[PDB]
Amino acid sequence: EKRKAAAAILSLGNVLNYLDRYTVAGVLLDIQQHFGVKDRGAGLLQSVFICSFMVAAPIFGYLGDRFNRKVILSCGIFFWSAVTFSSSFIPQQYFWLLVLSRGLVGIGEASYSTIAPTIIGDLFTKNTRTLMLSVFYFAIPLGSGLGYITGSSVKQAAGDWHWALRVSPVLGMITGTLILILVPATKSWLRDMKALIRNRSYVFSSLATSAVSFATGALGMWIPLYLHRAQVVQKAKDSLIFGAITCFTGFLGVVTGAGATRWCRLKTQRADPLVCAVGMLGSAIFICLIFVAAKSSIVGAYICIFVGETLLFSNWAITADILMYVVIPTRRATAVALQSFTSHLLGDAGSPYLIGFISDLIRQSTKDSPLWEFLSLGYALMLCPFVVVLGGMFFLATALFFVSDRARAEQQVNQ
Ligand SMILES: CCCCCCCCCCc1ccc(-c2noc(CCCN)n2)cc1
Repeated sequence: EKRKAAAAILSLGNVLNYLDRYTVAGVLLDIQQHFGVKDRGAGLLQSVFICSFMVAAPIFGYLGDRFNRKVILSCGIFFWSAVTFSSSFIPQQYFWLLVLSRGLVGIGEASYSTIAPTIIGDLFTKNTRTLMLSVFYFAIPLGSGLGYITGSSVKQAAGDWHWALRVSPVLGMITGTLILILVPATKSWLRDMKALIRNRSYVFSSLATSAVSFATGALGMWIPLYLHRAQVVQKAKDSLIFGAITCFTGFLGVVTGAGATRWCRLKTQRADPLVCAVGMLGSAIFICLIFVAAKSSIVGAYICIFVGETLLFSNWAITADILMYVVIPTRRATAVALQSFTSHLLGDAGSPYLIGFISDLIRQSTKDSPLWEFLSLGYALMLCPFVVVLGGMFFLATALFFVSDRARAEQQVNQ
């Protein structure tokens, strides 16, 4: 009877996790205008966070099997809450300290988002554990959008950008306490790596997920600032609209992907990768349309964001099924760990920084002006459709081997 509460508390903790992760982004314009840093600064913020997360994920996965998971989970929560709160008081002179703060929050968030799912899965039974793991990943995008919403609302209400970073730890501490109280104290991989690299459909799926992570990171970091620059040159609320859009489109896209796969599985055996490919094509088209619409009317830009976003997440969420079907269950843990690590390394661990770099390089080659700021950010973000198209081609390559590797996987698991 206690398990039904601990799952809810871990889900709320995850909501708060993503809330902080993206409230550092919903307030980006004020951070720049205060610290005086260029686009590469914000790129550095988000890329340092992700590069810390993707390196601290396998470590805290190792320390999860050896020592007890509850105390390390709560230590992680308290750590990233306290570090966010303590970085909310950084002077206008020090920016590297705010970046180091984002790095330490990355470590503290890796601990949680890596160790919590194991406890969720162990607290329940098969059907109910699947239900609860579904609630957890439903709580993911909710917090992902609440990030922008809370950041913008709090910044506007208090008139300062520090408050967006102040208001979350007061819930972080409460959740850490509740997890120390409620959650019960529940009790050679190189060969696997060589075999998985020998695999083909899994490798193409890994590169496709890496492309999706690239596009997701770059967009989710720079879209509010891009839209604000558009509104400025088109002579606050924009991040709020985008937060509502994403908080809806997460669920909407996972449901659309589920419907498409359940509809197409009967027509072709290589359905799921073709579903991901057509979703990638549509998302690339609508993302390319975002920027050409932003120059005229922002409502069309929002429509394009919503459509491209629901076509973007639909394909990535069902990649975990390809991974489970192709990998024999004896190496699934290492397969998913390697896939997450690679999708970060190639994806959103260098994507916000890369877009900041391109924006800076295009701006410095022309006269600085809000018009040119907006055009430079647009041209730099236009690199996202290219990576989305590459992910689509890699999903096609995945389809060209899905049946064969699934057959071999069934053969190996049957014996
Ligand atoms: C534009 C920047 C926005 C930033 C969004 C960042 C996170 C997006 C979340 C998308 C998502 C949703 C669900 C799942 C999932 N995993 O397992 C299951 C259970 C399977 C039951 N059929 N659902 C995974 C990923």
